[PDB]
Amino acid sequence: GVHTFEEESTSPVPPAKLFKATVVDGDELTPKLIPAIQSIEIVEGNGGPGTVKKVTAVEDGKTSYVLHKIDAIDEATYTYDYTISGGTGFQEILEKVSFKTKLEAADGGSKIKVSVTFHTKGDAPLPDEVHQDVKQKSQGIFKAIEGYVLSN
Ligand code: NA
Repeated sequence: GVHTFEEESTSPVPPAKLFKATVVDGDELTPKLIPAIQSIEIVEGNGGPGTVKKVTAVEDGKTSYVLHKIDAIDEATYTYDYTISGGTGFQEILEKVSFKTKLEAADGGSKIKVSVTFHTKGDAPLPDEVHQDVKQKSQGIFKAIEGYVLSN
């Protein structure tokens, strides 16, 4: 099953700066800013398309690993597409979640365009709680980084 949503939002942060913090420096900043996220390490690749990363998260004694694949990256157009999977036992209905992200200049800051694709096991629909939990975590991580840029 394939379930698609789009979100548009703004930032006061200009796109180059927002792209560098979110995507180029995301592996450095995310474990530093999000208590629950222990580490982000390269499993395979050179940081270009096809690169797989392991994100280690701990909450309430419970340690979980989601894998993160780069599908596309282009710094000139602030394009970053990636796929999240793994975390066995964590939210069982998802095979994988594909993000397409793009930033552009608006009024001295950024316009942020996100497209997300939830891939379910075998034609299941997308539960509300799972969509909300994935949206909250990805918005939360991007905003935490966005706030960090504004705080320096
Ligand atoms: Na952390």
